[PDB]
Amino acid sequence: GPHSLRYFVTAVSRPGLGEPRYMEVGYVDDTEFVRFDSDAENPRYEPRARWMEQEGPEYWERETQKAKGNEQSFRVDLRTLLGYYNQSKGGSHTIQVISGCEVGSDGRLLRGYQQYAYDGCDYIALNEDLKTWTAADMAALITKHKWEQAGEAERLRAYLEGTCVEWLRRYLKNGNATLLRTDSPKAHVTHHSRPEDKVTLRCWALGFYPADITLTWQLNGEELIQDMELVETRPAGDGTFQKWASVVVPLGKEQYYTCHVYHQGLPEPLTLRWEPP
Amino acid sequence: QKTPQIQVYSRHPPENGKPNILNCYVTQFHPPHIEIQMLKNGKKIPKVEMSDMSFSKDWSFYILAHTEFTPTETDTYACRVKHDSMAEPKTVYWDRDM
Amino acid sequence: RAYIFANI
Repeated sequence: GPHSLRYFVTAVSRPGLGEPRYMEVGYVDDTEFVRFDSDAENPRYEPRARWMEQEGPEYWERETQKAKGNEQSFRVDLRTLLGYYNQSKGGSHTIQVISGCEVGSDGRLLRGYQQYAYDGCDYIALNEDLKTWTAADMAALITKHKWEQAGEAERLRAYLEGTCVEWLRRYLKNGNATLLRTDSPKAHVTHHSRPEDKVTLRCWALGFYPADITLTWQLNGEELIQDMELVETRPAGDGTFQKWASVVVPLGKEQYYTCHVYHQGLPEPLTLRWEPP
Repeated sequence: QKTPQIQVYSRHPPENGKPNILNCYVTQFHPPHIEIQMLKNGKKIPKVEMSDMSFSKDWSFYILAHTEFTPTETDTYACRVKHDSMAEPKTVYWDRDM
Repeated sequence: RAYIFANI
């Protein structure tokens, strides 16, 4: 299937408390694999997946400086945006960037990402055509004009079509067995009281990877939408994820309800009911 | 500016007397500065780890706060969050069924 | 490898 190499960039100013904090966070297909964090006297690019440790002293040296470079670029950038928006010197502000490529299994570029945001709001982004910009306001129009007259789109296009694609291939050969790992969910149902003649059945899914999963409750046939309650999938904090969905059933009727667990690591969906010992 | 969603949960199904890990999962917030405490029976838990900060396609930030604990029948744990989007801090109590 | 970003 397709794959993606993406970089998540953060620059956070903090007047009279120190230099802005900068981070570059690397992702191959939603797995973080590299991180750089400017909070250190001698900050360094770090591996965040074991398979990245295969890269030599030179790779880290090279990336570290590049990020350091980038950081300084964003320090100016924060100062510049105050100038564009006419904001006072003492506010903390945030620049965020999403940068990278998505490549098909043929090795062609499906789409490219360069999305800028200022204080959690879209600032500028590269269009699907990989040649022009969409600016979200008068301020970004100044950044559009500057990138038009330095042909930034072209330099970016080159990175997307070249460096990005090429390295994503290098990375994939190093960590492919790892990224492909798949942990099926384990499901149980719990039982809980409720005022009077109602009970809560809760369908749990635990110890699964990746995070995509679907939990549904069925009654005698059709599914339970309107009344069902569920929570956002959440990390167990050991690399796995967890989720549950629950439904309020008549006391004595528990056995009439079926929970279905749908996940990619499963030979087939899991079906379970409440089991009173 | 965005108000954080909080989830307080253990890593494994709770069992009285058995060590586990209590998670505070805070998502959907902006700006990225936040203060997260975990309280036991009203008092600040001194040793609390934090995951590195990350954000999502929609720009909002997330972070996982976790501490080692041994669940009791009667111990109350909660997660408390200070963030500029909220006039006052937000406490969420651990519910073992949840 | 991360892009070498331009100033905005």
